Amino acid sequence: KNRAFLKWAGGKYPLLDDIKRHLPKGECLVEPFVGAGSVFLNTDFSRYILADINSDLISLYNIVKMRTDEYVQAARELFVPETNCAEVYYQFREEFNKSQDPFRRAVLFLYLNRYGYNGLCRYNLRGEFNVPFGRYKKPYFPEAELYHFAEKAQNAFFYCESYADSMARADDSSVVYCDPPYAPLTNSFTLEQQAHLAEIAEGLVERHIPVLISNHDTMLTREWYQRAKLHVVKVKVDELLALYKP
Amino acid sequence: KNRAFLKWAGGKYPLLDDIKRHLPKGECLVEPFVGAGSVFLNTDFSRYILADINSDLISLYNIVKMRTDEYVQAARELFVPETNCAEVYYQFREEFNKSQDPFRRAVLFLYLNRYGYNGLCRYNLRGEFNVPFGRYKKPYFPEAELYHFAEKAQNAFFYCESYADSMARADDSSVVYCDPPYAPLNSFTLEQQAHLAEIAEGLVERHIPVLISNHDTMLTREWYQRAKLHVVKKVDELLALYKP
DNA sequence: TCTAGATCTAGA
DNA sequence: TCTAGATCTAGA
Ligand SMILES: Nc1ncnc2c1ncn2[C@@H]1O[C@H](CSCC[C@H](N)C(=O)O)[C@@H](O)[C@H]1O
Ligand SMILES: Nc1ncnc2c1ncn2[C@@H]1O[C@H](CSCC[C@H](N)C(=O)O)[C@@H](O)[C@H]1O
Repeated sequence: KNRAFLKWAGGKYPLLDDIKRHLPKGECLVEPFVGAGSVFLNTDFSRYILADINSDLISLYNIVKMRTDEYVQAARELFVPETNCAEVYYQFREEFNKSQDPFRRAVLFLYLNRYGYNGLCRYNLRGEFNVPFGRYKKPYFPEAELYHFAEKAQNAFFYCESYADSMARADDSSVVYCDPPYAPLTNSFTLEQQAHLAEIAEGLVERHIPVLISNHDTMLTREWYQRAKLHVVKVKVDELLALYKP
Repeated sequence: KNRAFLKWAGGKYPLLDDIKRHLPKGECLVEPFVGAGSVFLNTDFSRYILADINSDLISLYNIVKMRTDEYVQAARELFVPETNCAEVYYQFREEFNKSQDPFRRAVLFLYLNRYGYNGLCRYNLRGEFNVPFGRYKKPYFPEAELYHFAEKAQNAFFYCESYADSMARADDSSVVYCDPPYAPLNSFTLEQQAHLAEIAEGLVERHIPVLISNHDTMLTREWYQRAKLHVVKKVDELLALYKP
């Protein structure tokens, strides 16, 4: 098992065995909600179309893909004892919010992800990252994970777009894996988009493109995914894998 | 630290360490602007005189002090999923505004404080509470905080009166802590702000220490010119100590 | 994920 | 002068 280099709310590392068990085979895997990329990192498709609405995330991935050595070098300098304190963390959070440079923002993004509170990635309505200091003994610098990501990324394309747009990219040889923000147990993922996601999936399988969706197992998701074969993963509420197979 | 059971604009929980560092010792603590009472709840004076101009607040505190179990039981019934929606919130707001019963108003006051917009407590000129719905996922019911408040309240007296009147209650064994509405970065006027400092000067002349907290501005530096000023840490906070 | 809470704004 | 809605902010 390969770990993602980012800590991420909704990370699927623990559910990889269950996901892979139900994920059909194909030439290409499309992930409309790539997040930290645990599925991408633990599968063997010949190519990937990885997308997410988070622009900082997609920019970061392209930089890791194309400028690996420069990135690892710059990022590694921030993972020292000297940056592990509140005064430094908040100055870097401010530096990040004021910068318009893709490379520096990407470098700081990793620092904030691992020195910040519980690995949260959160912004206010003005687009400013506002996660507080996480007070860790020693954040782990994901050097091996970054190199592995960059290697796998040579067969991927990253897109910053909403799910309806990346899913429209799927074709005959694609398999689509959707891991939308969790459903209930502004400027976020709504219940209407949750329902709409299921609708697009029904449209794709009608065209012989398989789709697997992961979400909590609730009365609502049961309803949204009524046209899929449901698989429960016992784990609080259980996890659900809705498979739309041609 | 102990949390107040009400959410409250101007709450001093984050500033408790700083306040206590400069608050003198004595038998009795007088708080002319008690608000949610975080200082009262995190100090250990033998007795307290707690006052505020808000009548609903003082009425509520007396009910919590004297009828703790009945109050908690009644209040707890409103902290359920079924009351967490706009339709119910606005009907309870109207119920509160039409009621003249101290107990029911006290019970609804807590509901409105935690289901309403950002813990605001606001009324129009007709005396009607007009804070909108706050749309929280699950407002916290402060059961532990209510019991602690009631316990501490056994050594307090609550008064609904303006600051000049409660400060006149201080005597030889009193320490006065004032947390007036914040100074600009009826309502609380700049004249009352200045008047407050004047009373403090009169109290310390009589050997009664007074600590006042406010924002650190050029106006407050002027009002509290006769005090020993301490700056804490958005503008900085100022603690003005009038020590005999 | 939980939680307190220093405002802003249009306008019969 | 006032009324009354606001679907957030940011630390832990
Ligand atoms: N409308 C939208 N379109 C595409 N992605 C979206 C979206 N709304 C939210 N997201 C993205 O949804 C992702 C859910 S987390 C997915 C995590 C991933 N399976 C892993 O294992 O790491 C987040 O990264 C979020 O940025
Ligand atoms: N003239 C006046 N006399 C007494 N209290 C007044 C007043 N004008 C306003 N107030 C009260 O001033 C309080 C300021 S908030 C004080 C908060 C308190 N220290 C805490 O930690 O919770 C409010 O509760 C308000 O009702």
